Amino acid sequence: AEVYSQETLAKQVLQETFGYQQFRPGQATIIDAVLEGRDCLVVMPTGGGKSLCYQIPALVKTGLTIVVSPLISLMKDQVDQLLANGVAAACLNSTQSREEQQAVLAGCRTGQVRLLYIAPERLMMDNFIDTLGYWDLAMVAVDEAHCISQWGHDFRPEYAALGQLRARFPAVPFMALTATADDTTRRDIVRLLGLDDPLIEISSFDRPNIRYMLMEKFKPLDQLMRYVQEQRGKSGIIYCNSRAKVEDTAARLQSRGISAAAYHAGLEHEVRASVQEKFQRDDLQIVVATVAFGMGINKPNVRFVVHFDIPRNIESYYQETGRAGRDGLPAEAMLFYDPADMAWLRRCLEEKAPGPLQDIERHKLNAMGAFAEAQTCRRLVLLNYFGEGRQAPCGNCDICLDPPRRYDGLVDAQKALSAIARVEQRFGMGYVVEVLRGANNQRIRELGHDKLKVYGIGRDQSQEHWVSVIRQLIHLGVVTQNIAQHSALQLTEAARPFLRGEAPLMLAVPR
DNA sequence: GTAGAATTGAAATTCTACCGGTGCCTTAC
Ligand SMILES: [Zn+2]
Repeated sequence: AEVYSQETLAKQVLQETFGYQQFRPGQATIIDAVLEGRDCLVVMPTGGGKSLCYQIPALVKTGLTIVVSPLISLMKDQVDQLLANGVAAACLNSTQSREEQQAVLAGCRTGQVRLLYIAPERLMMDNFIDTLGYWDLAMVAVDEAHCISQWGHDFRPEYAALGQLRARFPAVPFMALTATADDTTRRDIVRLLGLDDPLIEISSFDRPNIRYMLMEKFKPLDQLMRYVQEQRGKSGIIYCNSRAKVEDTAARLQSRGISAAAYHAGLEHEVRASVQEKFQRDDLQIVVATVAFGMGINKPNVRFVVHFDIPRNIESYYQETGRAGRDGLPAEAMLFYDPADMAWLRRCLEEKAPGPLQDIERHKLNAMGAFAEAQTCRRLVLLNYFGEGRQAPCGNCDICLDPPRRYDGLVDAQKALSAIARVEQRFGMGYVVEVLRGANNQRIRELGHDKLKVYGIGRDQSQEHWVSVIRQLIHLGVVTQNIAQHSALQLTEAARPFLRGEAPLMLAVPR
């Protein structure tokens, strides 16, 4: 009785303001829970109107809905769309004049405004919280709610402070929405936001039109160039883990004539805006970017997402690869993997404060590395990482399309390990390989490694082959590459039996 | 002192840099 009357009102809003006909599966349930006064956590990795989960009940309820958003540009996109549908929406941010802000605040006070978009830093100021007490507050919705967990612990602490708001207003329902959240992030959102036994609704993470590919990184730039050229004019994004790398890569692509521009947070806001706008207008083919190029990109025809450096966790990977193929047509995610890049990230993590937070981050990084090293379907790894049970392989990932192939690697291991032995475990990868292929430069003849027996024993095979062999022995735990001594290749206890070679060994051909 | 890109006349030689990254808010004691 009381719950269907609510849903009836919601349906009319769905029709009258948004112009849709029927609720899809799951929508009515979330919307009803919110109308019934319950807290909600909505995880909709799919698409494409999860904003409706709060906008519709904000238009049925009497009072103001506050929507917390991480980005001025998001605030503006959503307020503008609501204004186009005739809804009294507004926002507050620092690019407004004071008199503009005052008029928004008076609108909230009078009930003219129905939805107010606002950043947590403004919202969580003590005095602002006090002014809210006097408004008629119907709901609080936190968009891109993964930011609570991903930013609230360090980069933007007011994201973690929103629970204080929750306790100040126990009678107003709170809703958190996100597209990417593993179990850890979900629990972190519930905790930090103080959600009270929330309805949790999680839809599928499957993107069947995205093909997940990985390529072992040997000649980064040449492989990237060859890959970009094979896209033959297609629109795409190339992610790197540093501003510098983004500038270089951008430049070096422009050199070869490719429509590419750099995008990162050290560029001026009018440049970033132009790059994004161009990319959207299809006036730019490729954006080369840090994580700054991200939220609030509604470009439906991104055909490839390249990770030139492996991301810091699977959620970032999922979210970034997921910008491809939003129109439903074949798109490709392509990861260029160097294990050394993992070691770099591991190093960055275990420099900061020990404890539970770092163990979570280390776990999530480690999971990213396991996805990269998997010899099973990539999609099975992703989907199961997110708690979506599946066992059948996808047929549309690099492991499924080109299965791993193993060979007797015993002899190769001997050569590589023996070569590392002879140089007394004081030299890096590049050097040890030079030795292996019998290629003579000054340092070989100078140090006298051209007379050694192992010198040139692997000249019959490429430097790519030996990098893969050695990368594999590091992964197996036979060889270390401790940054401690400038990434010198050292042998471990497990080296011995292979070096004498009665312990058998399969290796994999490189990807 | 490694590593990858670029430079040299394909393997050797310099030549670079050796590694984070995300955004709100700025209303003076
Ligand atoms: Zn697969």
